[PDB]
Amino acid sequence: AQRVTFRRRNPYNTRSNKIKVVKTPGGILRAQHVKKLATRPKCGDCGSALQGISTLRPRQYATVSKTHKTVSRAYGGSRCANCVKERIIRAFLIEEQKIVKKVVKEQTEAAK
Amino acid sequence: SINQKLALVIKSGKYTLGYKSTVKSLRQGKSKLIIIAANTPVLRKSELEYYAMLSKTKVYYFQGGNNELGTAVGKLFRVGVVSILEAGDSDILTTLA
Amino acid sequence: SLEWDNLGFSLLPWIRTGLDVMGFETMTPVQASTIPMLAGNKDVVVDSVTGSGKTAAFVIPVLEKVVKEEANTSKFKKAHFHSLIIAPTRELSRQIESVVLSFLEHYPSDLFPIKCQLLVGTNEATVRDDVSNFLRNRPQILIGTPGRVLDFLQMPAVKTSACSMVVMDEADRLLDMSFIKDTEKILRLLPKQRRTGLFSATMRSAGSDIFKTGLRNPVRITVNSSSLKLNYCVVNPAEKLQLLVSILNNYKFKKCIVYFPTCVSVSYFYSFIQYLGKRNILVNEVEIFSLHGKLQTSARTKTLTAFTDSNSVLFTTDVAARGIDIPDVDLVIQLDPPTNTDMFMHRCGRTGRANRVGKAITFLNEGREEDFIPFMQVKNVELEELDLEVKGITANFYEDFRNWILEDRDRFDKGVKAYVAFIKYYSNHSATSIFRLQSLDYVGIAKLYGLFRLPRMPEITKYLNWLVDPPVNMDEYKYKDKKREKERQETLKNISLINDKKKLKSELKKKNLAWSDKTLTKERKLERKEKMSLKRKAI
Amino acid sequence: EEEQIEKDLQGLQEKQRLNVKRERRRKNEMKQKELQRMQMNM
Amino acid sequence: SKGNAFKHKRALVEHIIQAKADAQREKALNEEAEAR
Ligand SMILES: [Zn+2]
Repeated sequence: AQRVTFRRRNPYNTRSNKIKVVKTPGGILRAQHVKKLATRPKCGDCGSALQGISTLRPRQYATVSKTHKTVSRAYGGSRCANCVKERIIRAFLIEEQKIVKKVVKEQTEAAK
Repeated sequence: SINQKLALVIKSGKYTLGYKSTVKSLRQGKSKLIIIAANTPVLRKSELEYYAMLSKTKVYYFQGGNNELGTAVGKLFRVGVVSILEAGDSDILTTLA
Repeated sequence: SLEWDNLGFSLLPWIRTGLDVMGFETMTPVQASTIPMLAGNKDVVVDSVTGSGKTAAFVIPVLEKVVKEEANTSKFKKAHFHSLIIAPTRELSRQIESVVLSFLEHYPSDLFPIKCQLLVGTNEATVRDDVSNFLRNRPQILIGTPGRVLDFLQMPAVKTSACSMVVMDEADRLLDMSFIKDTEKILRLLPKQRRTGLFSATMRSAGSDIFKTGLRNPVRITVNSSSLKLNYCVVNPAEKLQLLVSILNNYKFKKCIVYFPTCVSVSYFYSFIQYLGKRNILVNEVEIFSLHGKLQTSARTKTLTAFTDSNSVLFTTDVAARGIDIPDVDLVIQLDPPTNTDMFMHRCGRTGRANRVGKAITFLNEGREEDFIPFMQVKNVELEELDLEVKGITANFYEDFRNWILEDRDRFDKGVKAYVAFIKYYSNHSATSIFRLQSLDYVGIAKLYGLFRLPRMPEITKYLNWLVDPPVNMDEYKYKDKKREKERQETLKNISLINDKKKLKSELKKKNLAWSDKTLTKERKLERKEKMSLKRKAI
Repeated sequence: EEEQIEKDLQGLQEKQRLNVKRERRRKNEMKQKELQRMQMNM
Repeated sequence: SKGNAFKHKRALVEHIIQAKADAQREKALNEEAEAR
């Protein structure tokens, strides 16, 4: 039933300073400031959370290996699997349509 | 009509409803005709068109949405594409439809 | 026209050759109206009388579809099948398989063969043997009962994707409440786009349940035409077995089929009638067999083939009632009316083939017999009353049964078990008004089975002891079997220990009931008030 | 004795009639509901 | 049960068993009624 308060300069209940109450090895209750939770990286096309990539603070990514923040597939770590599949299919079909349109133009200009 | 032929095919013939089944049957070469609803997404429609060109399967563009095509087939759910494995008793294949 | 040559689709030459060698001299209306459509992209629902060519009517289109869809070729895959056939009993499925084999006898050589496999519950072949020889032999036709075919299809080694033909014989029985659980799974495994043929002599009864099978393009077919006699006797239950005897040694027949409600009753009464025949109670050239459906499959097959092969009496349950055809059967006796009336027409339907002179007899309990006859009349069945004298019983028959029971305690156990099983069977009876548990002659039925004490049942306690006035103690009753005699004596020596185990169980059940502490409190209050009034009123 | 038979036959017949009525009602309601739902997507 | 047809466990169990009994009886109910 012991009351605890902030341990830093800020006296206001702002998002920046949030308090948890913990029992120290001295048998007493004491406050502890909690950091902001990390946010999962999101896909750049659909905005869904990327799978297989660890969730860390922006500056904590500078200290981990590349396998913990990428995926072995192309666009891995930036776009998800379904978006890459759509990109591949769309690019191939667009190229095929360009070929067909070029053949049609060649035929229609071949009359004269 | 075209709805009567489709209903007869579902009653007596062999069919596959849906995009995945249609593509699988196109790969296996067992499709005689693919009816495509007008409500289908453009990417899937273009993929089906390319697959039909590869497999030399006749294409019929249904004049209605996936729900109208589902009702024409006789099912209370939407179907986006139908593939006719066997006409059976009907004559949809004979009349170039 | 009823000519094979002028049918729509010009049946295959080898099927025609098989038909001609078998004969039939023509095609029946069922085969004339079903074969053109069941092979023509239409599901089939066929109701027809017994022995009207129905089996060939659904076998010929099966072979036609098998040949048509290139099932008999090297292109056909392994672990796949084409057509399935389901029947409610093992003998019916084996008979269907025999018909298919007879048709395939004349199948030409120099081509990829067409084979069939029978999947029934047997003690001579596990399901893994069925899978092994299915993989090795590669058939295109499967024939079997729902349980073993369900077990077979559930095995991962069998693929059902190429099936295109399902046939259900006795489809009203396979869509029954008991069989619907298995057939739903069996049809769930198989592909939906297929051709279904339902065939049953009472297909109208399964009214709206036919669409549970998954018909796509169906056409219902009804075929209609004194062939046989339908009688009934209204007698006291305790005399019923005696009346049976008075029919067996007096009537004129080549084969008599006697139906019993339960399997234990079949065995028990078979043994007692054999004992009576040992004493020469009935003197005739009669050979008596028993055949119920709880036997091992090999024993059932052997008994059926011995009976089918000289004057014979069969004590059978409802396994033999439907489908199977034993020629030269003259007399059919239903010792009790069936649990469901729909099967009644089947039980007495084993006779009357080609308007043969055959008789069916039924027995009634004298209490609510006024309701069974009009019930059949509304269903367009007329039962002419028959009067039969109870010959040979003055006073001794029940005494003879009782003193034969006293020889072996196994006989006592079998009799009491059969009586209790019959009581449960009567509990599960349709047409509740006609067959009432309250109006049941419990003492009469117990007298019929030779028992000398009413088993403890809720029915006996509520709606209604020692039948023999000088009681007999069970302590001096000897089991007559050496292995179980010592077990009985050990249990007798442990009477108090088992009694105390049950007492502790009863107390623990008391303490675990709904709000038991409150119940004990209420009993305390009631007991105190009642025991106070028990003296305050007197003083 | 027979009063129970009369009562349960009458009760089961009334239950059957109510079941038929409610099945007809629900069938009409769901057919209209699915028609409207199918048409609302356009 | 989502529509508050059952108020506790025993009610649900009794409803299930009564439904089984009625699903056994309805087929013969009509002919029994016609018989009387
Ligand atoms: Zn994405």
